[PDB]
Amino acid sequence: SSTSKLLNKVAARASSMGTI
Amino acid sequence: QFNEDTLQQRLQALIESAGENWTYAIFWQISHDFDSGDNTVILGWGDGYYKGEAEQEHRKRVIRELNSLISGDEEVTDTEWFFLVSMTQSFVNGVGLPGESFLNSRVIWLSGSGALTGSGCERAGQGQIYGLKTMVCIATQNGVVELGSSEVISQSSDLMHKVNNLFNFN
Repeated sequence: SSTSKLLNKVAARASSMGTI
Repeated sequence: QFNEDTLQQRLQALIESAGENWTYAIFWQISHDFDSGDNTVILGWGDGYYKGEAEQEHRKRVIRELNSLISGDEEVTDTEWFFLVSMTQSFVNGVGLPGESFLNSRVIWLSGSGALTGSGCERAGQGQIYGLKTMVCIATQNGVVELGSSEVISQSSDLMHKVNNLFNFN
């Protein structure tokens, strides 16, 4: 549910996001 | 044929379409490296999609989770933790589960806990610890698509069709 949408939020940007 | 924006949405369609309990899909993308001294092919996180299905550990977990939500409550399970932890991992070509897939244009289907822990791949053993029982890596020209499930899944011909329609192949 809630955490799943946030995971896909970070996922779609995690390429450019260098510090996760 | 395909591109980065289309990358993520296709991983979605693959997980949704298949009639199997797949928990997530990940696309590992290519990169190149040098040192001060050669050209190394590198596998890294290009994207992923999660579908799904101790109070010390949990409070620690929700805290990074709330820390990424402010950047752009509930309980956070093992599979979800493994999915986001995977975003920090990278694989030298021909090394580990995604690297071995890409070097030889191979599809590695690991079904069952014994297949995971006996694979000799770090990422496979780590996935099993978080409850995964099936982990797949299919080598594309665009990269490597990784599938993983808490259930035991045999390789379906229907699935290999969908994967072939949603990614690049030479």
